[PDB]
Amino acid sequence: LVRSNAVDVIIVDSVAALVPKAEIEGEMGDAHVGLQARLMSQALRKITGNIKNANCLVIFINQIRMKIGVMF
Amino acid sequence: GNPETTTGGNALKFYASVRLDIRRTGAVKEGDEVVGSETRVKVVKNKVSPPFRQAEFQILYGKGIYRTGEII
Amino acid sequence: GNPETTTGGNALKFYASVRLDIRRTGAVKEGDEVVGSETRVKVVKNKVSPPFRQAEFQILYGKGIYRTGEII
Amino acid sequence: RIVEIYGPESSGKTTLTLSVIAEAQKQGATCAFVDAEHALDPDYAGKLGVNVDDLLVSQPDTGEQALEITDMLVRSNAVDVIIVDSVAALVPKAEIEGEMGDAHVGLQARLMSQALRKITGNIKNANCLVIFINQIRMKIGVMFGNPETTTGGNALKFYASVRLDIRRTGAVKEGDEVVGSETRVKVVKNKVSPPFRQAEFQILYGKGIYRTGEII
Amino acid sequence: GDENKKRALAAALGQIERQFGKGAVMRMGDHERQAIPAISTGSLGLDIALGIGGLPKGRIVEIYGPESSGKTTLTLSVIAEAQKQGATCAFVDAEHALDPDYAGKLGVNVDDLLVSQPDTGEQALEITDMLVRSNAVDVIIVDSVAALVPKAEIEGEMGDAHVGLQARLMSQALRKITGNIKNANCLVIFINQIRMKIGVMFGNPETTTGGNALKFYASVRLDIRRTGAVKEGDEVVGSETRVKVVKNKVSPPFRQAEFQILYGKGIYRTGEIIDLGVQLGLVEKSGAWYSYQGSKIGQGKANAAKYLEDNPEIGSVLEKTIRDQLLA
Amino acid sequence: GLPVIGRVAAGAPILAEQNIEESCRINPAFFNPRADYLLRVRGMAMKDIGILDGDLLAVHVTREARNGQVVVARIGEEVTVKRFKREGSKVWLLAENPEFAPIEVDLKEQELIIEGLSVGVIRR
Amino acid sequence: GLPVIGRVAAGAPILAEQNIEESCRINPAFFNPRADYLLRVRGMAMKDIGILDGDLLAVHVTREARNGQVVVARIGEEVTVKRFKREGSKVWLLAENPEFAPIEVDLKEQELIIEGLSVGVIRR
Ligand SMILES: Nc1ncnc2c1ncn2[C@@H]1O[C@H](COP(=O)(O)OP(=O)(O)OP(O)(O)=S)[C@@H](O)[C@H]1O
Ligand SMILES: Nc1ncnc2c1ncn2[C@@H]1O[C@H](COP(=O)(O)OP(=O)(O)OP(O)(O)=S)[C@@H](O)[C@H]1O
Ligand SMILES: [Mg+2]
Ligand SMILES: [Mg+2]
Repeated sequence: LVRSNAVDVIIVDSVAALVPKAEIEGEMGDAHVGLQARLMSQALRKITGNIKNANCLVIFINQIRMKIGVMF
Repeated sequence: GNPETTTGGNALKFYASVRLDIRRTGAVKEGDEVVGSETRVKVVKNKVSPPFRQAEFQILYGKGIYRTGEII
Repeated sequence: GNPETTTGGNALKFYASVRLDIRRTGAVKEGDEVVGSETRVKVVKNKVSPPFRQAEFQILYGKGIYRTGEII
Repeated sequence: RIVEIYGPESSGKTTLTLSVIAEAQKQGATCAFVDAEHALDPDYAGKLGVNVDDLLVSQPDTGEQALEITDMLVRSNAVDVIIVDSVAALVPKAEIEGEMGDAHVGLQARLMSQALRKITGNIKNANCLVIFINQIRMKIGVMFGNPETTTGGNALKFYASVRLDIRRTGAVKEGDEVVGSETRVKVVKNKVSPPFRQAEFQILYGKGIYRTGEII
Repeated sequence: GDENKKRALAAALGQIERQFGKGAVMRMGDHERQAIPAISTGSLGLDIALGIGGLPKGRIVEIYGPESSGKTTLTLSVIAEAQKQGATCAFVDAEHALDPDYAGKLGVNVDDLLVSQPDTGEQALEITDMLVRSNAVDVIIVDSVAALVPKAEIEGEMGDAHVGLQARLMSQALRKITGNIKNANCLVIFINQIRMKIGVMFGNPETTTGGNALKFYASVRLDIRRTGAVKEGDEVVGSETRVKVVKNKVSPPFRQAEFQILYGKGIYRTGEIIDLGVQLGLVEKSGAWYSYQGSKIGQGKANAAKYLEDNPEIGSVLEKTIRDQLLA
Repeated sequence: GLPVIGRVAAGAPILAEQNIEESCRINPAFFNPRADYLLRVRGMAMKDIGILDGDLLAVHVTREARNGQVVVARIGEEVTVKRFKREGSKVWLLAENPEFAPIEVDLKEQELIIEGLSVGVIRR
Repeated sequence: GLPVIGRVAAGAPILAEQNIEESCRINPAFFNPRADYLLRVRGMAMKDIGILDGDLLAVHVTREARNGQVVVARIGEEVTVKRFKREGSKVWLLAENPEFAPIEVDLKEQELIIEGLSVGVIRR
């Protein structure tokens, strides 16, 4: 969509739900740690310039997930 | 230049009325096993018609040249 | 193309009535130890029948070519 | 017959050749080690058991000179064992004379092919045993298969009567310090008996190969 | 028979001598050196670890390690040690990174140091070859083997397919240099960089750069890393190092050695001698009290270092004794 | 193109070399992961997945393996096709046949190299 | 120059123009019987042989069968690929599944249309 420079306000709801394809076929409980983060980093690096050339406005929506370990 | 040269001295390329240069580029393979070869004949020299009229045709083992192919 | 090229000049490939091409693809093992090798002969030139009729046969060290396997 | 043994760095090629030289000298033969990269510690060789004073060492500057020296020694019908320390170090005369980073592609390969063609006929008549030590250089574009590829052209692997493949696997330790390294020799080619007879043994530093543990 | 064999061998040797020179068999008695001539590397940890009390002369040496590990400082300490002996040394660098003020701080007599900073990889190798052939320079240090960019790569644009181009250059340059070095009795040191490879799938993924044609010629390959840091309560003035001799052709390999590097002051040899002497026994400490010849030299490594510095002969005696007991 | 550059063993690993046997005529990107070369199969280990014996298999050059996806493992000088499954210092090369018992490979003791992932079969 | 019969409309000729998707999934006709069109077989009716949901299978236009030879037989309105088994006057559409029993069709009341020979399967 951003490539076409037609749509200029793109909303991506629930970043959390972008389950990677390579993990959808994987069985439940497999320790696929970081796959989604790598996917997101690649996507951002790939579409962070096309936005500028257009006037799109990609609005992601994330979710709160309390972390464990240190609680300063 | 072109390193490839004929043998038998160079007293034959003067008397020779017409000199061909037949090379076997492709191989016509029916299915998996090869049954013919894609030859190309170039008339490098001629004293009865213009030279360099390279022609191509198919050669079929056992039967000979595939006249119908290039006729069609 | 194929960079591989026989040695001893290219005057032998014209007179050669039939030029084979032996290559040892596999290995035959009796449990763990190798007792023979898997060849693959390809008739790459022939003046007595159509070329490129590659044949495969197993060779056993000491016993020679394994004909009894081919016959079955 | 030509015998060529290769393997990664610090695998034990020079040590194995020195052990062979020691065996030949003990049997009562004259051996000549024609070093290539000017890398050899005569103290260590003496430790292995080879009588250095009886051993002929050469330090050829260019590849042609080293190959010619080997041919001369073979023709002499005197030396029964000739070891060429490395085949990657036989720099062709033209390459050394010329400037760096030139497109001198194939010079070493042609030199090796010529040397083998000239030497193979004399070796059988002279009953010598020339051992070529080769290095490992990763072939780019192989993809499928083993990238490993010996250096010095591919004309040596046709004449080589028996080609070894020596690699260093372990390390023998007295709790804290390493005194010897496990080695695995694999006969990747052979014309005098079935190939692929991998054999493992230990190389204790200073004391050479550990035949006694092998016998046990 | 045997006489015939001896005569034939003598004839062949004479002909080889006559055609090529005096280079068929080395003179027996002449080539008997008690030890291989070695250049002290500024620390007892490496001098003892190498066995010959310093890097061997006439052989390529290769030291690699992670970023800010201590490669350049070690090479500069070696250069200073050689200069104190009385041999000319040349530092050729490719990353164009060198602070001559700091080098002079370490101890190198920068006034007499042939520093070349070639703009291309091939040029650096050519300069090293020329210097080696000159038989004048005794120690040659080529820095950052990973920074020798081939001329072709520089001429081309960023992103072109130049896979494996630099390994060819490295292998060829070594093939030519190795021969001259032994004749010139030089000492070439290469400084690689650790660059983890891909698909290791388990185990040590570290991988040295600049192709793998250098690890065959390299007479002795080190592996220098930084473990911790020395802090005076709040500030850091030096970093502990750990040099491991991963390859060697003059003594058994894997003789790991450890020592501190003090910024500006260079290598901290005074502490290393104390550490070796305490475990050897020549220096006595009742747990935490340093002593020497029944005298309380004081309390603390810095205190012991000062006590040894006030009396340089005392330090030299311990350094000679420890070498005579361990190196030989 | 996709020249055939050898044969993979479906079962017990066998020696594999880079020598080109022949050249096919299917466009390079006919497969989704852009298969680069076809590796001839040999055996019946993957019969349960539709890969019988003597059926040209397309391979994509990938050094990374993900559990549950069929790859072309290469143990030493031997190359074989199996399902990849790693859970630490050990790797299991599962086979889709009761006859062929899974293969256990310990990365610490024996080096394992992955040639790539399979993208299809030709069965010509 | 090979047609990909992917969409098989009900009541449409085996080589209808609408039945071809193309999409540059075109490769040369190097198959031995010289198949003239690629048909994608859907259904587990030949799991034992290697037929799956995809498995683009090449079919050579020809009307002939002998003994246990797989062919593309048309029943008028449904296109299916099953093995052929003559019975003199009745033809059996043999398949390979414990659940898919050999379909019995006969000829006196209905004559199966042999669309083409099944040679080669491309899983892709
Ligand atoms: N001019 C300087 N002043 C103070 N500390 C320095 C100076 N130059 C280097 N150091 C420190 O010396 C230690 C060793 O660094 P060097 O070996 O000199 O450089 P280097 O890290 O080996 O070169 P690279 O980038 O790692 S290849 C590090 O802790 C550096 O921070
Ligand atoms: N002087 C020496 N003292 C102790 N160990 C040594 C000595 N020289 C070699 N070694 C060891 O002997 C083993 C065999 O190595 P060598 O055969 O001497 O050298 P190498 O195997 O030829 O190395 P390259 O790069 O292949 S020439 C290695 O573990 C070396 O570390
Ligand atoms: Mg050696
Ligand atoms: Mg530096």
